Parts: sequence; structure tokens; C-alpha cells
Amino acid sequence: MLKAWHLPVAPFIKEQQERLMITLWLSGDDLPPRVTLRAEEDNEELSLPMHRLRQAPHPGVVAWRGEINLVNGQPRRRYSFKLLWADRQLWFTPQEFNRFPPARLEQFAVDLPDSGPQWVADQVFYQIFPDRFARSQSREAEQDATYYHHAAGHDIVRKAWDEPLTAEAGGSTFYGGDLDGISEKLPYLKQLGVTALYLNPVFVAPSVHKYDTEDYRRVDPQFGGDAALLRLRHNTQKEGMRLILDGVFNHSGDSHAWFDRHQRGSGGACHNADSPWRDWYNFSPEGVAHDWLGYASLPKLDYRSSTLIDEIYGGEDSVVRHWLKAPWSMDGWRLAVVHMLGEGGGARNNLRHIAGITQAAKLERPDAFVFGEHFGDARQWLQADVEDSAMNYRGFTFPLWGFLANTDISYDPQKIDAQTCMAWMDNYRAGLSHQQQLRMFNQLDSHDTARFKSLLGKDVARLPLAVVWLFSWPGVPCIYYGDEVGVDGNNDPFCRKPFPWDPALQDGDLLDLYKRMSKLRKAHQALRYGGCQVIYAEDNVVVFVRVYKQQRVLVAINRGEACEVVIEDSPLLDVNGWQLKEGAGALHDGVLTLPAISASVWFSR
Amino acid sequence: MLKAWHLPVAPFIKEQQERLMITLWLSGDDLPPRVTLRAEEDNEELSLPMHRLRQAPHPGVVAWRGEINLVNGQPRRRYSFKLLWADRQLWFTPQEFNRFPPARLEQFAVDLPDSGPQWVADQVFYQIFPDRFARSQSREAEQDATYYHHAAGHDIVRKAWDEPLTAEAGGSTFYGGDLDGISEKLPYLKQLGVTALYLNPVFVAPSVHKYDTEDYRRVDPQFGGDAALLRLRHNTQKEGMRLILDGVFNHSGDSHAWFDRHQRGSGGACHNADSPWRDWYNFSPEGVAHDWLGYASLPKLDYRSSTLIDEIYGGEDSVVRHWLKAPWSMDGWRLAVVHMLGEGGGARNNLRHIAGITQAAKLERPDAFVFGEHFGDARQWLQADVEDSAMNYRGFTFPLWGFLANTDISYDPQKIDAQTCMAWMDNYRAGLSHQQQLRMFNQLDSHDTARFKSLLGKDVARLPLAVVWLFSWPGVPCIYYGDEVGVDGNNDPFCRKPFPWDPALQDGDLLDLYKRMSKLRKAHQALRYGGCQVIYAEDNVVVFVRVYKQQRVLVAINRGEACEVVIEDSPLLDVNGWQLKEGAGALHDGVLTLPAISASVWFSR
Ligand SMILES: C[C@H]1O[C@H](O[C@H]2[C@H](O)[C@@H](O)[C@@H](O)O[C@@H]2CO)[C@H](O)[C@@H](O)[C@H]1N[C@H]1C=C(CO)[C@@H](O)[C@H](O)[C@H]1O
Ligand SMILES: C[C@H]1O[C@H](O[C@H]2[C@H](O)[C@@H](O)[C@@H](O)O[C@@H]2CO)[C@H](O)[C@@H](O)[C@H]1N[C@H]1C=C(CO)[C@@H](O)[C@H](O)[C@H]1O
Repeated sequence: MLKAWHLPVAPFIKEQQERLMITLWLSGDDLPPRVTLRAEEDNEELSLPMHRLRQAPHPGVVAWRGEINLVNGQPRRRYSFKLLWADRQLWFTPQEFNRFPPARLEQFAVDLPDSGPQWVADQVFYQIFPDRFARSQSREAEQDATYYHHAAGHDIVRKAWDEPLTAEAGGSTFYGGDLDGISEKLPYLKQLGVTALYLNPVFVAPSVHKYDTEDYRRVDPQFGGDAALLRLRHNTQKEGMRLILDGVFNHSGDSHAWFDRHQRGSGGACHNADSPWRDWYNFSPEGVAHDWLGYASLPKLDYRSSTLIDEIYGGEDSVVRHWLKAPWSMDGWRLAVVHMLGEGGGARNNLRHIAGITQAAKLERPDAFVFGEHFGDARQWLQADVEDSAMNYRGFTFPLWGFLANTDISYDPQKIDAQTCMAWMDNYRAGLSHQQQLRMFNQLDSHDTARFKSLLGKDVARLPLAVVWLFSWPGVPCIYYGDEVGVDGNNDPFCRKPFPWDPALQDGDLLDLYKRMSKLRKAHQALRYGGCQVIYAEDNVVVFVRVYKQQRVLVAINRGEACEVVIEDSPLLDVNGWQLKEGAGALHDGVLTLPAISASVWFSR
Repeated sequence: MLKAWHLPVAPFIKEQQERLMITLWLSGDDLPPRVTLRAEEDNEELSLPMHRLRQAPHPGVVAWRGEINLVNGQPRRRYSFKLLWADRQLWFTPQEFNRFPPARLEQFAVDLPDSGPQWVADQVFYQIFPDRFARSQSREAEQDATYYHHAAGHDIVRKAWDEPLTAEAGGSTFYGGDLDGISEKLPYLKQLGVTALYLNPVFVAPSVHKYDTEDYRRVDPQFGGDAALLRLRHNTQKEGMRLILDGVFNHSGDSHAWFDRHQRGSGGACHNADSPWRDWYNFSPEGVAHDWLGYASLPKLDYRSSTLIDEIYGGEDSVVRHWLKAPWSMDGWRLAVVHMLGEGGGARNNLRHIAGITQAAKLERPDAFVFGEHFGDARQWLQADVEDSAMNYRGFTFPLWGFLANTDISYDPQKIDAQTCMAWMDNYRAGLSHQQQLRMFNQLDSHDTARFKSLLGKDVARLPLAVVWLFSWPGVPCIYYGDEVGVDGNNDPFCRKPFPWDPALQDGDLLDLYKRMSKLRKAHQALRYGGCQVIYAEDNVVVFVRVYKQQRVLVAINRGEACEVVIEDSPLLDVNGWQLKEGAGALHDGVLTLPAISASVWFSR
């Protein structure tokens, strides 16, 4: 019966003289005579009175306003609305109306003052698995050589760029991409709209993926060494691009001097009880060192050790800070396996240690961006503010895998409609403040998944829909290298093909779409800072609007046959008019005419 | 269509040779050909296969079984069930079926090994506001005297036991109850079924409630001093009773030597910049010391200070440990204002400090029980395991206030039916492991609320329903002193009447009900350890079953007119028969015949 609107952004909120003004919109025939702003100060629940505004913001809509005092309390301002009649109450939340009180951690929330990395919302990221992206022209003879991969039991193998990928020696096959290759491709990346790089590991390590860290203080010479990473840092700085390295601190590689399984230097932890780093690893009674999910090449680090803590993040000279200060001056860290890191061979005290890693990073570099790898549900980590963001597999990737590709994290069959997809995406982000939502690291696939283009199988025509959605859902988008020219393949090792630089092997129409979406995101504040209201979500169609001050961006996605959808009048959609910017959809008199398998974007004028 | 059953208790779980066996029950015509046990190890999501059991546990029910490996991982074992068909999936959770994956922190969960205070589940608590419970026979002439309450601006006032309570000098009126009075009433309390006491503050402080702590190391002489608390500790130990003190560590009183607002000893923080405890408090620019919600008598403690940390919980001699070791040997702490405690004048770093307080307590006393005062949503605190339990206002008290008394935390009108009430209670506890659920500190009212009997107003006939429910919902029940003989009154100050020892002023039928419910809880393992499945929840009727091994306890509550309710066949209810233990309800051939305004309890035979 009753209708309500609120988003944690202007025009609904406004900061004014140490006060956060909060406005709620209501419409209906049985309007509550009172409305309480339920807010919070230092975790104490507050009942703040709201007053009816004289001016109707839109026809048939009543506005209520309250104020959060900003001089006291913690920066994250949580709130919801308690509608009050003579005999009853009803809550309005990020997940519509609730008959019983919402969870404290599923309210609306705004971070004021926001101390997070505010530049993230303005970025378009691009993830590069360096061995497979680009070989520098002044390439490597000594770094196209071979050596013995102890953990693998044999020599690494070299392959030419057009040699097909095989399941054989997946961690030991090198196509020879390097960091100067990335530098040389910055014009391509700038042309794509990319403003920021996330690199898979680049420190000294024997494998091709290099999560088996051997030296945390040196860049692998295979990728061009320290010199080539200094050049990449310079070249991205010159082009105004951000640069994030992969930080692998849950475990080291078993060839690291601290562990030294293959006794390259008398042995650290594995074959020495008096080793200096003996207590940096955990050894069972049964003789198996604790490792990452049973991979002996990845011995887990024991953060009970106060010397290890100092080495990774506690000290001024710690690894986390080393790469964030000059000459390196990286922009932050992607935290590999952020969720298992801890003490005693497991995740004991994990949240404290992640909080310490992030704190150490911001100490060296206040605007550093620290986000964690979360295949699972990151909400406990983000709700405790131990990191800025997560790889948003649960809140973005897997909803799209189910709705568009009928599959999921385990490649189990999925059958979810638009209702369920959007309930899923909105439930997840209800756990996050607006500022957190805007910096969630969103991607369609990664070096640890099958390529989304392949997951679509016979429904590959849906791929452009996911691209539009990637650039218009709250979060910072990350392109996985090659996705934009149509690279496909199954999961690891097959998701890491060498990038096809031959334009004959490139999907140019897909490339152009990525370019156009990056321009729209760069152009429109609501696509970077806006709130997000799902307007319509039924069967094959999702419609949502991004909202920022007076601006609106309407997005309509239709995964199935051509159809028409009626959009009820909404005060969020009450604009002078709409300009179609991308896609073939059409809007007229509240009727969306949506072609089959299409995504469309309108800007309000 | 499909039906599913699972509770985190036998017969559904069983520990066997470092393995947790997990069984799921399914029934229906379109049963999934595969079921995945979604589990977790060191926060990594696991896909464990389940196999169909040959033996049907009950007619028409299929059983699936999986195993969690217990040798690795953290003690809290989280899991849910992923039902798999050829084209689709469906999740089974504590909140029934979900079409998208449940939250990590809303799964089933079992703590194995359980390091919490396992004795709590066996208790019946009784909360005593000491000034208002009982005056010792060898009473106090010097402690029936008067003195100057600086923070109040006048002398404390003394009142005779039958003098009515008034809003005047609510914090400064003393009826003279003391600790030896409690000792002398232990036979009454043992007769009631009480096995454990929670005392409001008893340390030296000028007010009657004594949350304005002046000396953390001494018992107030008004209550009989250190000697009388030693006697109470002895007498409860003799009677096999547990004893919990109120720990007020978010703030001190402003008369404490550390603060010393009234310069009783040259002044600590308030009137001295070189004070030893200057940095134990926070002073604004504007001249107002930071305090508890604007009460100058309660200056907030600044846990940034490393000396304060050592004094409260860090040191061997710290306040938290002092009262847990001999000669005091208390059984734990109720943490006042647990949610605001922190650094800098607010809740900054709250979770770390509460975790430290609990850790210090368990260091002194491994089975200590630490639970926090949570008027609001305690789930973030409990999900991070920073305390054992909470005063369960959000999960128990306020659901009953709405469903039975049409009101809520703010005394705002509520209109919720059985559906909403039970959705509320089950949603809250879905955030908690079974072991956490069993030790949630449940009560109908407190020294900080109106008496539930008064809140019921014209619906006071519903009071016995709340009593039955208090003893049969998962959690440890706490009787608020006088509730059991029918004491009423509005909120603070009027909720703290002197206990009516004259039997003419006592509701004896209500007393007897409390006695009988305590006997049933003591008698039946499912009322102390059992899982809990809501069987029926519509309009005025709530039916739930507690489940433990082969035993069942069925509870049916009807807040309205007499009615009949059909209970569908349930494999949880498939027993040899039912013995009615309390109430006038009747069960026959799946038909519950429930009198008006009634609660009934059956034991399976
Ligand atoms: C062993 C494992 O090592 C890396 O996996 C890492 C992830 O890529 C990364 O995102 C990080 O957060 O944590 C992981 C551990 O450090 C390699 O990239 C992976 O290729 C993986 N290699 C294994 C891959 C398997 C199946 O993909 C496995 O069966 C192979 O033996 C290994 O090569
Ligand atoms: C000022 C305040 O002090 C105590 O309140 C405490 C709670 O009882 C207790 O549960 C704890 O966790 O935290 C509170 C602060 O320490 C007294 O018990 C209360 O009576 C309260 N006294 C005030 C009561 C008010 C309304 O009830 C207030 O308007 C009076 O001036 C005060 O007496």
C-alpha cells in the first residue's frame, strides 16, 4: 500500500554545519503521523524525531527530515526509518519495508568523515596476469631461459605466443610476458578507458603465477626485475594511472629462504629446528607443515610470532609498507587469501591481523587502497572495517553467473530469475555503507575462474549485458585482461591465455562496447558516486537507477526475448527527460520497450 | 513443495573420531539427486559431498549425511545445505529455504571444541538490585545513615520498606537492602529454583544504583562491605549457586579518585592537568568531559591509555581479574554499556577492548561467564566472539513485548502477529551458534525497563505465557527480582520497588508457576541443551519443539481466544506419545486444542 524512497546520497542526505540531514519520501493514503529516524552514536541506538516538510519534493510525495549530530560518534553513520501509527510501526530499510527491526549491520550507512580511498570510485581497473599479457619489444633472452622448479619436480617450460594452452605443467609454463610489455601497452589501455592496474604477483618466485613467493623484497627478473617495475610505476604515474600489487601474506612459497624446503641455503623452517624463522610456520604432530589447502609449495605463515608480525606489517621496514613508499610508491594491495590469514596454522585472530595490515598500509600512505580476495562472504571483514573493499565475487560476480550464465561458484547449475538475482545483490550490499559500496572491486571473471564468455556457452549473446552491468552497478569495475577482445577458456589453467594482439583474433565490437561504457562512467557522476535503487526486477528484466543530486542514470537489462515492461511512476524517475546513451531500449510514457537480449542506459536531461 | 529438517543437535549431528557427522532430512516428490554440505574451514568455503542413507529415519523422509573434519579449522563449525537438481539449486538454512546463498554468519553453527562456560545452560538466574531486595536481620544502623551526594547536589534520603516509590531523587533514595539480606533469602531463592545470581553494582559509589563507581576494589559499606560479599560468596558456593557481578568499565563515577570532580583528594582528571589519570578521560575543546550519554556523574574512560588498559583488564592485578580470583572467586561479569566502551571519548576500537576484557577474565578463571548489556543488536559482538552472551533484549525481550504487550524498546505501539514474532526471534538467533544460543541471557524486564506485568496493561492475563516461554526458548532464563510474586511498576525509577516479603502482597499462583517451570527445565535435557524448531506460527498461536537426542518438548502458546490448530505430521514430532506437563492445552491426532490465553508444555514419552 504505502510507498517509501531513500538512498544514502543527495538529494536525500546533506551535510551542513556538523549535521547530517536525512530526508525520507513517503506516499500513500494511510501515512504515518510520526516518523522516527533510528540512528546510532558510538553503537547506542538513537530515536531522532523527524518533521514533515512543507514543500512536497514531488507530486503526491511527503518528505520527512531528521538530523544526525556529527560532532560525536564514529565515522560510519548507520540509520533506518521507524514509521509510527497509533497502533503499529513499520521499518524502512535498504531492503524495503520490514515488520520487525532490521539488523544493525543491514541499515543505511554513510561514512562521515570518509577516511577511505576516495579516488577508487573514479577508476576503471584492469587486471593483468603478467606472463600472459605482453612481451616487451626489447625482450628477454636470459629471461626466456629455463630452470628447475623444485616444487614441481622438473624444469619450467617455455612456449611461443600462439602455442595452445594445455593442462600440463599449468604452474610451470611461461609465455614470457613482462612488465615493460605492460608499459608499452599503456596507450592501448588508456584507449580502453583504463585508469588503474591490478597486477598478479610479480615478486621473485619459481612458478608462473608466483603466489609461491620466494623473495618479498625483489621483483622477479623473469618479468624484467626491479628496474622494469620502477619503469612501470613511472609510466603509470605519467599517465595518471593507479597501480595495485598482489600481496600474498597468508603463506610464502616453500622455496623462500625463511622456509627453504629444498635447502638452497642450509634450510630455514622445513629442515632446521633452530632456524631463525622456525616459529614463522606451524608443524603438526604428524609431520605435515601447515600450508594453503594442502599445497606443500605454499607453507602458511604463523602470525602468532611477533617477529613475523614486525616483518610483514608491524615494522617501519615491513613488507606491506616497503612497496608503498618511495621509490615504489604503489597505490595499495590486493590481499591474497585474506580470509585464512592468522595464527597457529589457521585463521585464528584473522580480523586483528588484516586490520593491522591495512593500518600499516595507511600509515605509510594514507590514501592506499587495500582490498581482500573474497570468494566467499566478505561482510564480517567489511563490517569490521579491517579492509577497504573486497573482490566482490559474492555480491556481483556470482549473481550475474546465476542470472546470465545459469551457474555459480562451483559450476553447479543455477536457475534464478531477476527477482532472486536482485534480492541477492541488494541483500549483500545492505551490509555495506554507501562509501564501501562505491569501492567494491567488481569483475565478471578472474585468473581463478573460467572466462565468463565461456560460462555463457550457448547464451553468449548475453555477454554485452554483463559488460554494461559491470560499469553501472555500485562498485569500481575491473576488466580481466583479454575479456574486452573476447578471450575465452575454462578455469585455471585455461583462463590465462596469452592476450591476442593480432586484431584478426580480437572481438572489436566487444572492445568498442568496453570503450563506450568507460566513457559513460567517466562522464556521469551518478555512475561513480550515485546511490542505486532497483526499480523493477521480474523474470528476465532488471531495471535500476543510479541517483546523484539532480542526475539520474537508468539501466534496463533484458536477458530474454523482446518484451515491454510498465514502469510505475516513481519520484526517483521524475526528470525533464531521458537521453538514450547505450543500447536499443526505448522509454515512452512509463513503458520500456526492450529488445531481446539487450542492455540499455539512459541519462536524465 | 519440498520439506527439510535439521537442527544443530543430536539426532542430526554426532561427533565421532575427529569427525562431525551432519544429517539432513528431506521429504517430497521432487527430491534433489545430490546434496552438498557447505561447510567452512578457517573461513574457506568447502563443498563436502553428502550420501543418501539406506534407512529412512522416519516414514517418507530421506536422510543425507556428510562429515566435517575436526582436526583442522576453528572451533565454530558453520554449515548449510545446498540441494542440487540438474538445472537448479536450493539452500536450506536456519531460516528455511533460500533461493540465493545464505549469509556466512546466518548458517547453522556448532562450537566444537566448545570453550565457553558450559555450566550456563544448566542455570536459572535471578537478578537482584541489592538496595531493594532484602534487609538483613542483623541490619545496619551506620548504613541506615545519610551523607552528601555531590553529583546529586543534596543528601541521600532514607525510606521505610512500605513507603511508596516516587520520581524524586531516583538515584539517591535508599531502602537499605544489603548483601546479608540476600544470604538470608537463599532458602527462598533455592525454593524458587534459582541456581545463579546476577547482582547490580555493589562497589563503593554514592548513588543507590551504584553505576557511578567510586572504588573498584571495595564493596560499598551500605551493602555490608567486603565482609558481606565474602559471606554471600560462601553461602552461594555452599548452596551450589553461581554469582555474577555487574562490571561497569565504559565509565567510572565522577567521585572516583581517578576523576575526583568534587576534589575529595586534590582532584584527579577533572581539576588537574598533571593528574596521574589525566589521560584516562577525554576532554573536548568546549570544556565538557566525555561521559555516558550526557550524565556528568559518569565520565567515560579512555582505553587509548595503556596504563588504563593494564588497570582494567591487562595486568594480573587488573579489576576484571581481581574479583574472579580468591578470596572473591566470582563466576563472571555482566558488562555494563559493553557496546560504547572504547577510546577517545567514544566506541573506537570497542571490539578489541571487549575481547581483551573477556580474555583477561578467562585467563583468571577459564569457565568464567562474561555477557554484555545489549539493548540493541548484539550480533556483531557475538559473531566476533568477543563475549560469551548478551542480555538478549533484541532476540527475546522485545519480540515478546511486541507480540504479547503491543509495545517495544521505546514504548512505541507494536502490532505483530505470531508469524512476525517468530521470524524476528529466529532471524536473530540464526546469527548465533547452538552453544551461543543456549547461553543467551533471557529476561522479560530489568532494572532499566518498565515491569512486563505493567506493560501488559489490560492484557495481564498473558503474563503466565511469557513465564512459560522464558523457561523454554533457547537461552538461560533470568528472573528479575519480584517478577515472580507479581511486582509491577513503570520504568526506572518505578521498576525498582522494594520486594514484597509480606505474602499478602504476593501473587502466589504466579510464584508457583515459576517454581514449576524451573523444575521442568531442570528435569528435561531438551530445555537446557536442545535445538529449537518453530512448528507453527500464525496469528495468535506459536508452537515450537525443543529437540535433544530422542527427547522432545512441545510448547504451544495462544495469546488470544480459544481455538484449534492442525499440526501437520512432522518427523520431529514422531514420538511414542506426549505427556502434558504444564497448562491446559490438549493434543490429539495432530489437533491442538488450545484454551484462551494459555501456554502448554508436553514432554515426549
Ligand atoms: C596452488 C594455486 O596457487 C595459485 O592460486 C592462488 C590464486 O591464484 C590467488 O588468487 C591467491 O589468492 O591464492 C592462491 C594460492 O596462492 C595459482 O594461481 C593457482 O594456479 C593454484 N595452482 C593450482 C591450480 C589448481 C587447479 O586450478 C591445481 O589443481 C594445480 O596443481 C595448481 O597449479
Ligand atoms: C544515569 C543512569 O545510571 C544508571 O543507569 C545504568 C544502567 O542501569 C545500567 O544497566 C548500566 O548498564 O548503564 C547505565 C549507566 O551506568 C542508573 O541505573 C540509571 O537509573 C540512570 N539514572 C538515571 C535514570 C534516568 C531515567 O531513568 C534519568 O533521567 C535520572 O536522572 C537518572 O537517575
